[PDB]
Amino acid sequence: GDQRFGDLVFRQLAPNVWQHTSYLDMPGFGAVASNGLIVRDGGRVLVVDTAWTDDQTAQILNWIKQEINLPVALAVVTHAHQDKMGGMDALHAAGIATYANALSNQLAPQEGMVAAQHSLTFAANGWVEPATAPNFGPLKVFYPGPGHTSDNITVGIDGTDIAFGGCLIKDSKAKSLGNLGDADTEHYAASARAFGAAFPKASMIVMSHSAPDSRAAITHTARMADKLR
Ligand SMILES: C[C@H](CS)C(=O)N1CCC(CC(N)=O)CC1
Ligand SMILES: [Zn+2]
Ligand SMILES: [Zn+2]
Repeated sequence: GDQRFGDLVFRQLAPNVWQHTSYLDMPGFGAVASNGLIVRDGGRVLVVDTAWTDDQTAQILNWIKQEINLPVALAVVTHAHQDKMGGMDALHAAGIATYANALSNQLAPQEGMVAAQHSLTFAANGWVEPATAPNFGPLKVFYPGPGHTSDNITVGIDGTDIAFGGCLIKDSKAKSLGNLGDADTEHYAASARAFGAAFPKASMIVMSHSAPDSRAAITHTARMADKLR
């Protein structure tokens, strides 16, 4: 099921949904996988997260051209770390409109990232303010609260059982919560639980650093995050 395309891996998760995986040899951490999503919505393609680098992100676009052959209407990125935003310049060079949490765009320079072109804002209940996410099709964007980072956002795919937790959620057998340098230790557990409650019917939880898992990923993540309080 894992289609190798250069140094990247693509896996179909549902009829109109694929996971993209790219790797970076991070000193002290090994060759770390990061996952994002590709969604076909009718005659256009929507991307969730870049790869780690511009070159890898350009290869995502190449794979899309070969396997889907429809224009990429937009990309949404889920926080201002390199695994999610490292390839912004490649999207811009391709003419693709980009979106991130306003706070991700604010943080991007100090995090070493290029900001997305458009800023999402969120209602008090966590759902994106719809005027800031126009033409998002089946992508349902939710801010669960600060957790992995202050700016982390999540995305459900309407018409599927899939919800994407990004770097907020770890798999149900993960040994730790990973990179906590920017984490909100007080609020992480509640934010993880809020993601689960926003997508109550999602049975396939996609995450940045592990293969897709069941809903046990959400409760295991929250349990690990309980230990940070
Ligand atoms: C660049 C990313 C931004 S989340 C990062 O800081 N990582 C270090 C921790 C590592 C944990 C793991 N191997 O699952 C994931 C990659
Ligand atoms: Zn991160
Ligand atoms: Zn990450």
